[PDB]
Amino acid sequence: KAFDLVVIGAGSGGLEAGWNAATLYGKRVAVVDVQTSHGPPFYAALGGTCVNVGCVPKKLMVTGAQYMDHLRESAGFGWEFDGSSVKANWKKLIAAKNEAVLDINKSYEGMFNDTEGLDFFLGWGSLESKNVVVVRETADPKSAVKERLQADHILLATGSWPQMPAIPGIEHCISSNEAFYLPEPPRRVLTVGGGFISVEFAGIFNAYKPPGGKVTLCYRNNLILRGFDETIREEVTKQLTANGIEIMTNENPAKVSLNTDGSKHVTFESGKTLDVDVVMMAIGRIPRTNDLQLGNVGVKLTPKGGVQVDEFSRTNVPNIYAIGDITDRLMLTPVAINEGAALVDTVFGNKPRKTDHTRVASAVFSIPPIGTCGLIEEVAAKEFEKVAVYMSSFTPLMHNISGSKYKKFVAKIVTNHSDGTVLGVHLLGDGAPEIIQAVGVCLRLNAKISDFYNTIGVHPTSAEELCSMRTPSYYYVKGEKME
Amino acid sequence: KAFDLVVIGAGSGGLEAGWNAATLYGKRVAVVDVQTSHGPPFYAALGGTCVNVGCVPKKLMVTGAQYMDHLRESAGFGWEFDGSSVKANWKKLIAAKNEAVLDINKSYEGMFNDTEGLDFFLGWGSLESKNVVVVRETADPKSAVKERLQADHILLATGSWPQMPAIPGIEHCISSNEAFYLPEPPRRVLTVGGGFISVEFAGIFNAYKPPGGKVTLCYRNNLILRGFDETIREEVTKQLTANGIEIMTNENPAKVSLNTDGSKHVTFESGKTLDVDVVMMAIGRIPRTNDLQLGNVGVKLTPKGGVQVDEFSRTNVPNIYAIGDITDRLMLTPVAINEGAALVDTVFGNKPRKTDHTRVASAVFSIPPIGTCGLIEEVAAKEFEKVAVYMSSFTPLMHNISGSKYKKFVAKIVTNHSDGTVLGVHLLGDGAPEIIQAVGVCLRLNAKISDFYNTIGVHPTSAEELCSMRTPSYYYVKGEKMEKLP
Ligand SMILES: Cc1cc2nc3c(=O)[nH]c(=O)nc-3n(C[C@H](O)[C@H](O)[C@H](O)COP(=O)(O)OP(=O)(O)OC[C@H]3O[C@@H](n4cnc5c(N)ncnc54)[C@H](O)[C@@H]3O)c2cc1C
Ligand SMILES: Cc1cc2nc3c(=O)[nH]c(=O)nc-3n(C[C@H](O)[C@H](O)[C@H](O)COP(=O)(O)OP(=O)(O)OC[C@H]3O[C@@H](n4cnc5c(N)ncnc54)[C@H](O)[C@@H]3O)c2cc1C
Ligand SMILES: CC(=O)N1CCN(CCCc2ccccc2)CC1
Ligand SMILES: CC(=O)N1CCN(CCCc2ccccc2)CC1
Ligand SMILES: [Br-]
Ligand SMILES: [Mg+2]
Ligand SMILES: [Mg+2]
Repeated sequence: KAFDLVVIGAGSGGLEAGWNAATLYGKRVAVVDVQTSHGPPFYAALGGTCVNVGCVPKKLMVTGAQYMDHLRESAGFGWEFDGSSVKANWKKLIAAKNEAVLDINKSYEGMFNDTEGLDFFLGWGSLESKNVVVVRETADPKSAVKERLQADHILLATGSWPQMPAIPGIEHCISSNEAFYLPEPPRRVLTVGGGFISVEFAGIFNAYKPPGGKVTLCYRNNLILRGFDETIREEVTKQLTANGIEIMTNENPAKVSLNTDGSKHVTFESGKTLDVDVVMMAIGRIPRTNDLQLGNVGVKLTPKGGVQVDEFSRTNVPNIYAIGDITDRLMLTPVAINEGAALVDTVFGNKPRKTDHTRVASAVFSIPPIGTCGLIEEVAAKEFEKVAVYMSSFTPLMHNISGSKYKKFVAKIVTNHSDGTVLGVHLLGDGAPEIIQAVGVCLRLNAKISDFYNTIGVHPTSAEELCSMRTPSYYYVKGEKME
Repeated sequence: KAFDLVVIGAGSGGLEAGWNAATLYGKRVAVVDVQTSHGPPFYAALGGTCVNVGCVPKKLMVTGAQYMDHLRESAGFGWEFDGSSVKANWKKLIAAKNEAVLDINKSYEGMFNDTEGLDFFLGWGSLESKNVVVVRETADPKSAVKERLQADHILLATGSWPQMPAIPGIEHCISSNEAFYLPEPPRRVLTVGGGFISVEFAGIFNAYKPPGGKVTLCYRNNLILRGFDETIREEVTKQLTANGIEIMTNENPAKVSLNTDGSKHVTFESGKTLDVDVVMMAIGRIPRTNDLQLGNVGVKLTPKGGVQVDEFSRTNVPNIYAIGDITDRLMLTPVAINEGAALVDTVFGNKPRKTDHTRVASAVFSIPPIGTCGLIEEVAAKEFEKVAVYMSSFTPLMHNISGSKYKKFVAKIVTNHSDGTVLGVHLLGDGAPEIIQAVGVCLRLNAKISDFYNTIGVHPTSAEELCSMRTPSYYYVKGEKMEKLP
């Protein structure tokens, strides 16, 4: 069968691309994915990683985990109830999450059924030749052929996959993929990794753990959440700790064996030991290029295994493009979507457009959460002669009453002190992901600190901190910090 | 006894002007207020209306009220407990709020002690002459003079005060002032008014009411929250109704009598009656100009009672300025603060600057809340030939699971369709007040709809809806609503 466009991977970026090419540019579009609904065996499915085993379900589960804080915090505001009657029913959370995800699966299924010139094929897509995608029964390239798709243009949009360290007893560990389907909440869990997935799951497990349970997070480096503002890294560490999570920094699993009762016995490189019910590996995500048989067409890969692309998402092979996590640029759903739209505009619209991967608002749904956009000060300080940092940090008043006095709000604006241009905004605290969105629009408009402090605050909010900072807290001059 | 600046009212506007003048321009400042800490008899005190009986306590009490929804909503996420054991302890809330407010009162007292040339005087400020403020023991111009302050410059910042309709039995009613100090949560309460104060208090009372409780909100016209986006006004109405609040529109109390049990028998203009434990009037606030004896220096007031000011907060009388709610414009703390900051950066910084009263981000801590910045479409439609309305409205997924299906999120962007310039942004839903703040920065920067849609979303958030809207839902063409442009 012959298509203007064949998309391999029905995820965030692949669906934006396929829908746009079919509906905006009237192209005949094929999209391939390995599953029509979420979960084992392949986890991602129609809708992509975000829908099935990422942003959507994780946000629902963090929302669930937040009620542990709300129930406790209610008491400061006079709420009374039987504390000993309180149970976090993980089974109900997972069932609620499963229905929400399946509903999305079903709506995408209906989208394909109802959208003419947009066709879904089930199975494993690989490149036979530069204008032929082959859809097979399994990831094994010797499995039965279901379809052979003639394609003027081919989009690679297969996303990423959890990285598992080749350590002894790796087989006794899970990734985030399995964590979404645990039938029971682990009493003891080790999250391995200092990144958003490890931190976010540490919070989920911490809220739903059965009585006398314990969540441990381990990270090889000295301070979790590299890439984030350093004050926020230190505070999120303190605030996880204050809510009963054990943060093991400078620690990495050397191996895992089973205790006789089937629990996991962890030996760290330091020779510390930890017995847990679950070991969740969240140490990285790698582009999914193995199954694509890219050797058949000579698409250029990085040693990492990403598809190398120009700024327009073009491979070295004419008519073959890649967007989203498979490109290893920024692994966020809205970025994959933006890359997919820009690619289709460029190729089928002759409306040349590239995704700006700078000044991208993002969030960590830690408890409490992070919202960030643009450069951290250390990075700005290497690129700009004079950098100013405006900082406001304090326990919000509601958290003096709630009894969570450890919940320090942090708001930091990083500027080019030579002209006041805002380079980065970094927030930690309730509402941070919601606050930062319109800050993304500010950084696109080259907002200066004067644009923030001359804007009238909304009161009372956490956000108004951003519009109340007149005077730098400190500077970097030629890369050096000056009070 | 001689000051560069004398400020009457140690409130949102007065303290910003006072502090800035002292710390930025090393000026010598007297600030007058009638009370050093919150509550009866005068309610406002050191820190002003917002701190003592406004934004600050209101927000703590709405946060308390929100736990009624969180406790219920938790069940959808698997939280289990004895719902029959749930009690809302209003007495606990009010003690916690009192302690919170007193700490802020004491924190401002510290500010005045620890600041050279910034001094607090206790008592009632009035104007004797163009350059003399007298501080008296009471609001009576005949009470004892505690002080005579000479002033190169005089700032009036005495704020506002609740209006009580002169109906028979108004003495059985309270304002928001008394609501902060009720010893017990009313079982039955009538909030009178369709504005943010009546709406916010209906939410608060609704969460803390004892068993067999009922919150009724009445409003004299057809739809609450005049001046907000119409879609949001209708939606808040539904969402308050869905959470058990009774909205009586086209209704207004004609009188109140005490029943023998101390309850209130409200008779409406329509002839309807209602028994309630509390009648809270929230029909408006009026500038506090009476007690300043403004007739003594001929400071001009408006056809409404607010101190007349130019764009620089200058009265008709040289050396005399007015900021905040006494000017009877936008009654918001950050506007009062902006006016004070501008007035002092102007008069003492020699850096003239005027408050922009357009494109002001504001909120209603309704449950769920409103966040808004700039023009509603009806207003835009009268100023601009072609207005586009971009609208995204849905129950967020978390609220399909929570069981609060009625919590429809609303995001509306109003543009000048001629150039795409965003004229207003109107949000209803959890986090709306937090979302809207950086939208105020966007509007200052003359953001277009294309600046919103070309910005990459933060996922998953409600806020990313603002960056997902590319196509108008409908238009106004020369004042006329229509699906499609000609
Ligand atoms: C736990 C977790 C949480 C996350 N949270 C967030 C968040 O909160 N916000 C955010 O913005 N991002 C988040 N992300 C990242 C986000 O999920 C990804 O950036 C995004 O899904 C990538 O989109 P994409 O189009 O590159 O690929 P994906 O959405 O991953 O889609 C790839 C698809 O290709 C399919 N596939 C793979 N190989 C083949 C093949 N050979 N043939 C056919 N189909 C194939 C897969 O089944 C999958 O559906 C999260 C990720 C994870 C793992
Ligand atoms: C219930 C309620 C909720 C509110 N919620 C919000 C909100 O969430 N967000 C928001 O932005 N705004 C809110 N407001 C409005 C906000 O409180 C005001 O806009 C703000 O306080 C006005 O500041 P100001 O400087 O005009 O005066 P105020 O802050 O009102 O200060 C005036 C002060 O002057 C003193 N005073 C009066 N007369 C004299 C005299 N003769 N001599 C000496 N001292 C005198 C008073 O004691 C008072 O302390 C709310 C108001 C109320 C009533
Ligand atoms: C608890 C705390 O330390 N902070 C929270 C409040 N922050 C608000 C700053 C702006 C503002 C708003 C309204 C009145 C005045 C000023 C300042 C820092
Ligand atoms: C009906 C509903 O629940 N809505 C919330 C999500 N809205 C889309 C937000 C942007 C986005 C993010 C990720 C994939 C695609 C688009 C659309 C409206
Ligand atoms: Br580190
Ligand atoms: Mg179809
Ligand atoms: Mg002093």
